[PDB]
Amino acid sequence: DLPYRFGLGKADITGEAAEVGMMGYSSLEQKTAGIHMRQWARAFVIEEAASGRRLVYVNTDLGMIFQAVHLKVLARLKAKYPGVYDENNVMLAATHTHSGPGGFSHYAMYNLSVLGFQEKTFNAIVDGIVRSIERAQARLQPGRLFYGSGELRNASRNRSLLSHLKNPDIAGYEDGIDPQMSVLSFVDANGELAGAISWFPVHSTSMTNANHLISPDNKGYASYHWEHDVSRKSGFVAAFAQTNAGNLSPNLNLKPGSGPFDNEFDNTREIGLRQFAKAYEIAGQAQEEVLGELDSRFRFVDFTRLPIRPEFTDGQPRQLCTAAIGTSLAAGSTEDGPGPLGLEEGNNPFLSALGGLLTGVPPQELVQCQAEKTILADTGNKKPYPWTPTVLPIQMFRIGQLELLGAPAEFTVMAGVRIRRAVQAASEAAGIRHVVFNGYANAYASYVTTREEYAAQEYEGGSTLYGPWTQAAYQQLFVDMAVALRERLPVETSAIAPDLSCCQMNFQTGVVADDPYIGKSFGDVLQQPRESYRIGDKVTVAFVTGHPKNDLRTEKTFLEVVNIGKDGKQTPVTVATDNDWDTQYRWERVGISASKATISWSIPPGTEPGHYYIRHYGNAKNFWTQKISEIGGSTRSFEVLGT
Ligand SMILES: [Mg+2]
Ligand SMILES: [Zn+2]
Repeated sequence: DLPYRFGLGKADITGEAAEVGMMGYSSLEQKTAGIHMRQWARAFVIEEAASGRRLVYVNTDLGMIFQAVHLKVLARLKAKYPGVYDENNVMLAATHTHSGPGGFSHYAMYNLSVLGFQEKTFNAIVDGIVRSIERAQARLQPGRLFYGSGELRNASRNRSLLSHLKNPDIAGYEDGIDPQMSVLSFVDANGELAGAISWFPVHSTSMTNANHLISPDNKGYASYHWEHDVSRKSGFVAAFAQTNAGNLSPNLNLKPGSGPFDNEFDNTREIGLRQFAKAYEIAGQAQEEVLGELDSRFRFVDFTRLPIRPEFTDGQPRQLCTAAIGTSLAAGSTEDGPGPLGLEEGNNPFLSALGGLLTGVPPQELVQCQAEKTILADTGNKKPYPWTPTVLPIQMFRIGQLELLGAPAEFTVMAGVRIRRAVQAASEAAGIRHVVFNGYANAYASYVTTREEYAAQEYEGGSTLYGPWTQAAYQQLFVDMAVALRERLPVETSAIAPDLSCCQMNFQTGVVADDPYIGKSFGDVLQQPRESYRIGDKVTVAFVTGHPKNDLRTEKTFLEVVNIGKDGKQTPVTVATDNDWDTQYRWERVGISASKATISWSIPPGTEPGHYYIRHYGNAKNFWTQKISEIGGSTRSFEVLGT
């Protein structure tokens, strides 16, 4: 028989496509205005031979998975699958894409630029994650797990080199880059690649703060290219996860010119391509088969004044400071949007309802505990609720000789490396040979910098919430969890994660009413395609539509490129959907309450020469009935010429 069983599942988690602040850039003005490609939850269920011990890892095309999401999906999994799933064996991570709708956190600080909690996006996310896990378990099949690694030196650059070089122990990271990519491949009973999870550090910020189209960014393109363009086996699921990318940017030049590009879409595709290429090469090598038990540990840790043993600090006992954000340099900002929550409370009704950024003075105890940080906002002391998390999840999965760490924050290269070495040192005797550090997991508590980097207070340091010893605390938490795994004892009793579902505000307007263009009806074609197009041309079409906020069209689409044959009379077969890289769905307000759906298609090489037409699906809400109806239209047919 085989050592393991695995199940690969995928579900739509795309949020509100129009008029909701995007998550990542903290830009008040960056609201969704369409979709380039959808966001997906990719679940990997791993079962272990004799026992049916189960582990679930889900990587999401999101900026991060906030505590609110974690708490909700687990509550559903625990209630619906009692005894099989709980916080011990469910890990949720994010690719950290900055092109998705926000508002799915329960902490004000992360909802600031979005003007609050966006329930519709939040629920689409928890439901999609749960759905991906149900689909993955439903596809449990026997197989083998392989682990391998390689180096990728051309897909990232350190955005805070000055701080990075402050670390004495950077042997192997002299240029600021963590070139290591790890790949856990899943091979079915026929020795065929069923899926894979690739781990490699680099912000998914190829799409800038000027973009308004939803997008999985570079990691999402890598996933897509493998699933849609490369793999011929279906049910194929490829996830591209993060490790320690706190100070790693994909824009190789310094903002929106990665390698030599000048273009964010080209940059997104190329960076995704390079990550895909490396992962594909590594997976093909099937370097080291994974074998051994499956195990896990989870613990909610209250960070408030958490005791840090002298061996992780400078030789003296320390206690974590309550959360605070300090100022730092940019100029505009940098790795893309506006910065250190300098969202000006003027156009922010949500910010003023909270009481402004600053309120009174941070206690003198907080000021010195925070050391070199010059506090801009004391988020930990905010009332009635702190704007940042205080109880955080620490989780480790043992998968054979592999240990997967789920860390609730963005860790700089060295912040993660140190934790990795420390955990690897503690797990050696247990048979662990590879420690995979997965940041952006289970919750989001900003940045983690090493004591040294923190002292320089560059962007990541300013956002290292709990003080100079935040990195040390995390290293102490993961080491203690690792020793527990090694000794087979429970980890300490979990603290309680605050449930904030009760007090969420929202100042972002929903859909009031939709109206067709004057004299038109929803679904009407405002712009018909040209008579014919050649391969490589971009077909642009437009429709009278309704606000996409009315319906996410989860597991569905706002458009379809349909092929009706060489003579135009064959059974219509759809060749492109709103998820595809080749298509784009854009929404724009026209008049007072009307709106336009602009759909574009870049005919890709390999397109069957023939007749095609574009179909649009939308939803419109009526003011009088408050009813949301389905709407749509289809353009006339155009011809695709062999080229
Ligand atoms: Mg698309
Ligand atoms: Zn980041």
